[PDB]
Amino acid sequence: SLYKGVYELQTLELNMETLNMTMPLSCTKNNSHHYIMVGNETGLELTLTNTSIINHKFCNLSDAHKKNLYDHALMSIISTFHLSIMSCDFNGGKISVQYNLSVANGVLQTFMRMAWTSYQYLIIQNTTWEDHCQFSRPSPIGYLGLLS
Amino acid sequence: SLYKGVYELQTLELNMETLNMTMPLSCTKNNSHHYIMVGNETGLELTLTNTSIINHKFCNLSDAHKKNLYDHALMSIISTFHLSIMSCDFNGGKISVQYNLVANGVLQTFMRMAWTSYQYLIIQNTTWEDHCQFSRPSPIGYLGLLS
Amino acid sequence: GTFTWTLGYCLTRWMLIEAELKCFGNTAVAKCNEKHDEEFCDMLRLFDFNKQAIQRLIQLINKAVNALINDQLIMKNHLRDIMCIPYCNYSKYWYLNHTTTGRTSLPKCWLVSNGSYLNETHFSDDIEQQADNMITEMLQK
Amino acid sequence: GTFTWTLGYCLTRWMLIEAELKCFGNTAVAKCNEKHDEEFCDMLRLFDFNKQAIQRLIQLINKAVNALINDQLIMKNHLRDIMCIPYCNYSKYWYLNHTTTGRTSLPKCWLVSNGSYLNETHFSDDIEQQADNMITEMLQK
Amino acid sequence: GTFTWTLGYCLTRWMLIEAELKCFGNTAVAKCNEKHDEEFCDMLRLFDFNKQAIQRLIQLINKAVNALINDQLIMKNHLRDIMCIPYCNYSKYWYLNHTTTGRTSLPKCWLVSNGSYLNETHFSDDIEQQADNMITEMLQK
Amino acid sequence: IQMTQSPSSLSASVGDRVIITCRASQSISSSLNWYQQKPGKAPKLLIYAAVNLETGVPSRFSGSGFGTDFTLAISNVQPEDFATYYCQQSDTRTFGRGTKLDVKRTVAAPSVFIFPPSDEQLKSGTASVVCLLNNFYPREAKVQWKVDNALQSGNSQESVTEQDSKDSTYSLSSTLTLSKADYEKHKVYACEVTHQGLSSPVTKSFNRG
Amino acid sequence: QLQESGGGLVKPGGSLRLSCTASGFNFNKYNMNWVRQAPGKGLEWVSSISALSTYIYYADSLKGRFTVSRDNAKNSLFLQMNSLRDDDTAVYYCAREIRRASTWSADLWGRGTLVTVSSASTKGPSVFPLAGCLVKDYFPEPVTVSWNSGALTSGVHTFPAVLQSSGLYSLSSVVTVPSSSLGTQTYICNVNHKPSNTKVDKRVEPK
Ligand SMILES: *[C@@H]1O[C@H](CO)[C@@H](O[C@@H]2O[C@H](CO)[C@@H](O[C@@H]3O[C@H](CO)[C@@H](O)[C@H](O[C@H]4O[C@H](CO)[C@@H](O)[C@H](O)[C@@H]4O[C@H]4O[C@H](CO)[C@@H](O)[C@H](O)[C@@H]4O[C@H]4O[C@H](CO)[C@@H](O)[C@H](O)[C@@H]4O)[C@@H]3O)[C@H](O)[C@H]2NC(C)=O)[C@H](O)[C@H]1NC(C)=O
Ligand SMILES: *[C@@H]1O[C@H](CO)[C@@H](O[C@@H]2O[C@H](CO)[C@@H](O[C@@H]3O[C@H](CO)[C@@H](O)[C@H](O[C@H]4O[C@H](CO)[C@@H](O)[C@H](O)[C@@H]4O[C@H]4O[C@H](CO)[C@@H](O)[C@H](O)[C@@H]4O)[C@@H]3O)[C@H](O)[C@H]2NC(C)=O)[C@H](O)[C@H]1NC(C)=O
Ligand SMILES: *[C@@H]1O[C@H](CO)[C@@H](O[C@@H]2O[C@H](CO)[C@@H](O[C@@H]3O[C@H](CO[C@H]4O[C@H](CO)[C@@H](O)[C@H](O)[C@@H]4O)[C@@H](O)[C@H](O[C@H]4O[C@H](CO)[C@@H](O)[C@H](O)[C@@H]4O)[C@@H]3O)[C@H](O)[C@H]2NC(C)=O)[C@H](O)[C@H]1NC(C)=O
Ligand SMILES: *[C@@H]1O[C@H](CO)[C@@H](O[C@@H]2O[C@H](CO)[C@@H](O[C@@H]3O[C@H](CO)[C@@H](O)[C@H](O)[C@@H]3O)[C@H](O)[C@H]2NC(C)=O)[C@H](O)[C@H]1NC(C)=O
Ligand SMILES: *[C@@H]1O[C@H](CO)[C@@H](O[C@@H]2O[C@H](CO)[C@@H](O)[C@H](O)[C@H]2NC(C)=O)[C@H](O)[C@H]1NC(C)=O
Ligand SMILES: *[C@@H]1O[C@H](CO)[C@@H](O[C@@H]2O[C@H](CO)[C@@H](O)[C@H](O)[C@H]2NC(C)=O)[C@H](O)[C@H]1NC(C)=O
Ligand SMILES: *[C@@H]1O[C@H](CO)[C@@H](O[C@@H]2O[C@H](CO)[C@@H](O)[C@H](O)[C@H]2NC(C)=O)[C@H](O)[C@H]1NC(C)=O
Ligand SMILES: *[C@@H]1O[C@H](CO)[C@@H](O)[C@H](O)[C@H]1NC(C)=O
Ligand SMILES: *[C@@H]1O[C@H](CO)[C@@H](O)[C@H](O)[C@H]1NC(C)=O
Ligand SMILES: *[C@@H]1O[C@H](CO)[C@@H](O)[C@H](O)[C@H]1NC(C)=O
Ligand SMILES: *[C@@H]1O[C@H](CO)[C@@H](O)[C@H](O)[C@H]1NC(C)=O
Ligand SMILES: *[C@@H]1O[C@H](CO)[C@@H](O)[C@H](O)[C@H]1NC(C)=O
Ligand SMILES: *[C@@H]1O[C@H](CO)[C@@H](O)[C@H](O)[C@H]1NC(C)=O
Ligand SMILES: *[C@@H]1O[C@H](CO)[C@@H](O)[C@H](O)[C@H]1NC(C)=O
Ligand SMILES: *[C@@H]1O[C@H](CO)[C@@H](O)[C@H](O)[C@H]1NC(C)=O
Ligand SMILES: *[C@@H]1O[C@H](CO)[C@@H](O)[C@H](O)[C@H]1NC(C)=O
Ligand SMILES: *[C@@H]1O[C@H](CO)[C@@H](O)[C@H](O)[C@H]1NC(C)=O
Repeated sequence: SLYKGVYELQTLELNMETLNMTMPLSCTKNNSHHYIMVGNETGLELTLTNTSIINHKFCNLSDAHKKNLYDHALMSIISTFHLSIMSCDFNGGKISVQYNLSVANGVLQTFMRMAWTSYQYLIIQNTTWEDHCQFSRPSPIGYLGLLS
Repeated sequence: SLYKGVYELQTLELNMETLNMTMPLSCTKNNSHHYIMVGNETGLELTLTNTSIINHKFCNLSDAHKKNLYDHALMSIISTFHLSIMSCDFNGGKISVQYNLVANGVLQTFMRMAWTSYQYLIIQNTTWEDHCQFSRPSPIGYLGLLS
Repeated sequence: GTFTWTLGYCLTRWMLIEAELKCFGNTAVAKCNEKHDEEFCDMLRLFDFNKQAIQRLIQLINKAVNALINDQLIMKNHLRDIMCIPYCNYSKYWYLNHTTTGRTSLPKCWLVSNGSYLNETHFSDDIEQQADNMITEMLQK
Repeated sequence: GTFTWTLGYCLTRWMLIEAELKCFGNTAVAKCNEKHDEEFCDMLRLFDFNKQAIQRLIQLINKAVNALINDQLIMKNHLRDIMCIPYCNYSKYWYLNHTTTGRTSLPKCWLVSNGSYLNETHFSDDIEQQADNMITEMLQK
Repeated sequence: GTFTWTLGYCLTRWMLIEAELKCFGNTAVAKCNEKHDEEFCDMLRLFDFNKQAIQRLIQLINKAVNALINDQLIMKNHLRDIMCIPYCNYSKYWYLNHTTTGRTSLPKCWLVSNGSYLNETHFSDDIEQQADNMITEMLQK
Repeated sequence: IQMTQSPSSLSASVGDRVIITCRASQSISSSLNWYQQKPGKAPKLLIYAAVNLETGVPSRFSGSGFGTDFTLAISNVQPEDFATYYCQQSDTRTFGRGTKLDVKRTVAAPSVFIFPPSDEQLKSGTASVVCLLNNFYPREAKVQWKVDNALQSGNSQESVTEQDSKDSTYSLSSTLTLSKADYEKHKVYACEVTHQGLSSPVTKSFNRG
Repeated sequence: QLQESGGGLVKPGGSLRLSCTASGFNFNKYNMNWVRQAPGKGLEWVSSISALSTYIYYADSLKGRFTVSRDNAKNSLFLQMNSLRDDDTAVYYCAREIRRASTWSADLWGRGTLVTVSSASTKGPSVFPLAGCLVKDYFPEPVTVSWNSGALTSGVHTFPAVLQSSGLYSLSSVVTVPSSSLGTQTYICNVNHKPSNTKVDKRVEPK
């Protein structure tokens, strides 16, 4: 099928994994999990669940930054997340963030903007890199849109 | 040397002191000193020093604003520098700001404006003198820092 | 503001899926300096920026994001997603080839709706429009 | 957004250094309403704003900064400074002048690297390209 | 950024005051795609967005305000108001008509100055300039 | 997806250029890795992504190809570059058959012997006959067995040595083991050797009960 | 480095376990796989496992018998095999995998361990003269053959050991010599086997 008798339609696809060194890349495993990877050895997981991992409602940030034992990129991403729109735990270098959806409307709006709901919580945690992208290909557009 | 046989390369340079009334102008004396000027009578000096002048961690910026005895443009530039990224003293209408090194952001915005073994960075108020020796006055630094 | 990064741009086998060497003319890529509603230029700018950043040196992309891309294009695509209009997943593009001479057209986004790519007949009109533009160009010179 | 200020612009002797009266035609300055990556146009807009503000009246420039310039140009030049590529500090400009005809070209910035300007042969490609653009434009009419 | 919404647009009797249907050609409306200082195109984009929003469904306009309009145009008009220059409040627009042929121009604003209009003689240069542009465009084709 | 490797064993001396091919039925894009393994040692990468080069590897190895074809090229083979090569698809994680590389030499004829079983072996009720081939080249040589007039026992075991350190030649052993019941009721036993440089097949025979 | 252990002799139908320990890199962040090699044949991929043991991939034919896992705390990688078959004797290598160019490639291999499955016991090597020296029916693979305790070193060709149907190994050793020396010195073949202590110096009678 050639258009106008001289032109033919052709297609191409783009690979965003060569951008792994500079831009964070996001992808959705399934409808309940989302993964944003920084570099090639560390990322961040966004989980919609009906389980509780932290009971207290405290959230301290000054002590976490003062200890200066964490990953700069991960803190930057969680900060640009929770200012664009909450139990917290960062002892031992961990990153555990709990959102008590069941405030919720804006958090889910940002979640849908990145990942572009009968779930009680939303948990943000730290993981290592694994081949997780199944439903969507990795692309930096979610974080680029969330930045501005 | 003429290009293509019909064209001659020429040059021009722009003088930006005609903008003194409207927009702040900044220029670098040497690597350790920076100067911003508001008008023809007042400006601020940015010093990279190894010596202390005030020893206290207080910064009563709200009190200084409430006293309403200062210069509007100087405080506006101080506020935009603070927000674009600390000890303070504004008694008697003075303007003294001290940064003890936080260090990365202060240095980054200093480089952006003025586009390290030194310990402290001090911001103070001065009158107008022919300080520019290394860089010609230009308002691009404050325009970029503003937006 | 407006994007400021500047670029016969040629795409290597590490930037594509199931392709070896696809690349375009200078006339086609010259449009990337004077168009505001095209993704392909934004992706090209991101590619170029990554190339220079790695061969010359994440805060860099934090302070350099607005000099490369157009955020309002992302916002428009998000709005068309909300209101159920075909939008861009930001991966697939289509272009014309003209095998007889080799001159091509600047790639345009392949729309997505209901979790699948649109059929070629669902936007075929645009294709003829592009063909028309091309013929006018080859009738202009 | 985009700049909105609207300007045979002629530059007086107090806007220049070691020059009396240099000024251009309408065709050259007409481009300042379209281009998005020019520093000369931004400087012209600042000059015009200052001239129109002194004779009719610092919060004015605080609320009018974005209607005059393109911040992404400043950001691009800052990035080029960090990554060690020649950059422009909005000080020196070069343009071509036809002696017999009198027509000129819109000035472009003279870049700086390692504390000094370039050799005038480090960017002879740009001068040749500008000469070709001028000759095509004048032969078109 | 830059507006991204895309548009023979015809205006119904509910969008006008004391006027029946009035509408233009494709060539005139095509200028709204590539033009950054034009209030008429911003109003057209707002109308279109409202149309799809009501036929396909206030936080929506909070996040879609910058993909339709140009804020620097508003700020420029505000500055012109402060400094006592004629400005546009987005209410009246004038355009030319070719009675024999039917071709029109793109409407431009009718400025105000201290609660009045400019009496058609305070901008008689703009009308002549627009007529010259139209005659050049029609003679070119 | 199954890969086909060619050739099974090519021969070339130092200084010559050698080409190896790995071909696939489908299109695997550019997903192929080239490994080299020495006898009794763990392998090592030579090529990743089917065209790139692993760090610490000499520059005489060139990888190329796309889609259904891939090629490894060595320009000037050094003495430390004789080993077994494998092509592995990096998605299904499957290896290939393997290609062996050996030195070059002028065609040399084999030395074929024959000798009968020993003494206590006959008392053991199961005797084995093996006719030795020594100092030949190349590897391709065929052995057959004839009992009485002409037949095929069908159960013979062959062993071949590695390239010699000095002269780089081969030795082949072919053992045929049979109980005394089969050995007693036959007369003539021969082994037949055929080789590339041997103009006619060569028989070595003995006569026992 | 990657050190592997657990190889040895196991009866058919038994349960076996191999271990691979790593020291020198971050054991937590790397995908690791197990590869197998049969005696005299090409390579073979047993299995692959990801970092947090979320994606485990198995050989098409080896599924249902092999179970792989890892301990990130002790930097270890364990493999378990059940219901072994006779053709499961081979050399096992634990390789470290790295993702780059959108592709998996193994960048470090271990030393590899040998696993043997058979139904046999320790049997002494039967030595016979070939006139030559034939060793037959000895179960453990290694055996030492020499001419007069290393006195002769010219033309001493040995051949790879082979498996006959009985399940016991056999090999031969030969030598080259001109015509005269046949009738001068009577020669002795020395065959040494450790796991049963047989050091036999067997004489050959020229005929
Ligand atoms: C634009 O819009 C379109 C339309 O919605 C979006 O396209 C979709 O993008 C999805 C993301 O890639 C894609 O899903 C993929 O579908 C393929 C084919 O069905 C499937 O194979 C993929 O699953 C594999 O690949 C992902 C890649 O990360 C792995 O995470 C996943 O675990 C699977 O990996 C297996 O296969 C790989 C390749 O073979 C191996 O490298 C990997 O090791 C693993 O191997 C196993 O399987 C082998 C084969 O069975 C086996 O031999 C081996 O032993 C292992 O067992 C993934 O699900 C959608 O198909 C696609 N939809 C379309 C095109 O219509 C697109 O995201 C949008 N663009 C954006 C958002 O930017
Ligand atoms: C963009 O980058 C380029 C590349 O670096 C910049 O170009 C340099 O700009 C500086 C600007 O200061 C310029 O320095 C001047 O050089 C002159 C010639 O060497 C000097 O004479 C001059 O010093 C005199 O002027 C000062 C002005 O305040 C006086 O304070 C000073 O005392 C000096 O002496 C006399 O000055 C006047 C007479 O002019 C007199 O009234 C005084 O009493 C005194 O007697 C400066 O040091 C460099 O020469 C430029 N380099 C080159 C290669 O051209 C450019 O400026 C950058 N653009 C911007 C906007 O920053
Ligand atoms: C995450 O993102 C990074 C960067 O985007 C990716 O790493 C790049 O990968 C590509 C291809 O995989 C590399 O390009 C190739 O580089 C080869 C080696 O040159 C480099 O060598 C060292 C690294 O060892 C660099 O430091 C150095 O600066 C060089 O750039 C070249 O040989 C290749 O060129 C040609 O090679 C053969 C030679 O015969 C040709 O036949 C080929 O056609 C090919 O054109 C090629 O350019 C690139 O160098 C990598 N960059 C970096 C910084 O490492 C990662 O792959 C990516 N991660 C994932 C998981 O995808
Ligand atoms: C999320 O981040 C936390 C914080 O870094 C990770 O936990 C930490 O993981 C490291 C592994 O790199 C552990 O280091 C090890 O500690 C043991 C303690 O004896 C030491 O012997 C080892 O040599 C090594 O240094 C660290 O202890 C651990 N900290 C805590 C509090 O658990 C966590 O693993 C990250 N999440 C994921 C999924 O990886
Ligand atoms: C992420 O990529 C880096 C390289 O960009 C990997 O680090 C190198 O890995 C190779 C492996 O062959 C080593 O030879 C280098 O010494 C490593 N360092 C450098 C600076 O190149 C790193 O291993 C990758 N991360 C993961 C988890 O695989
Ligand atoms: C800054 O410039 C202003 C000009 O607007 C100066 O004000 C004038 O100063 C002269 C001095 O001789 C007086 O004669 C004029 O009457 C002043 N005009 C005014 C006040 O409108 C001002 O002095 C300059 N400042 C300094 C410190 O020199
Ligand atoms: C910085 O600002 C302070 C506050 O105005 C200045 O101090 C006053 O300066 C004026 C100048 O006319 C004098 O009349 C006052 O007597 C000063 N007051 C005090 C308490 O010192 C100070 O001079 C400014 N800095 C510089 C370098 O001029
Ligand atoms: C998504 O996949 C994970 C994989 O462990 C699973 O636990 C989860 O239940 C899945 N989500 C849904 C909604 O099924
Ligand atoms: C989240 O909400 C539930 C509501 O039942 C509550 O029980 C739980 O303590 C909350 N977690 C917090 C506030 O961290
Ligand atoms: C989680 O809890 C909600 C409660 O509103 C329930 O509707 C939902 O079904 C639960 N999740 C699953 C997977 O059942
Ligand atoms: C810059 O000049 C000032 C002038 O007083 C001087 O005190 C200072 O030491 C100079 N800076 C350096 C780094 O020499
Ligand atoms: C600056 O820091 C030094 C040591 O870190 C301290 O002695 C001094 O008091 C500090 N000064 C201020 C104003 O914070
Ligand atoms: C300031 O202190 C640092 C470190 O103590 C030193 O390297 C530097 O030379 C000092 N400044 C001057 C001007 O000597
Ligand atoms: C256009 O067609 C020619 C002829 O096959 C081909 O070589 C070229 O690659 C095509 N254009 C692009 C951009 O692939
Ligand atoms: C160009 O050169 C002519 C002399 O031929 C001169 O009169 C004119 O001013 C020059 N134009 C500019 C912009 O310098
Ligand atoms: C070119 O620039 C260099 C500075 O790098 C300068 O020394 C030289 O004089 C200039 N001119 C020539 C002809 O090299
Ligand atoms: C232009 O004039 C014609 C002739 O009366 C009229 O039909 C048409 O509507 C006019 N155009 C507009 C936009 O009013």
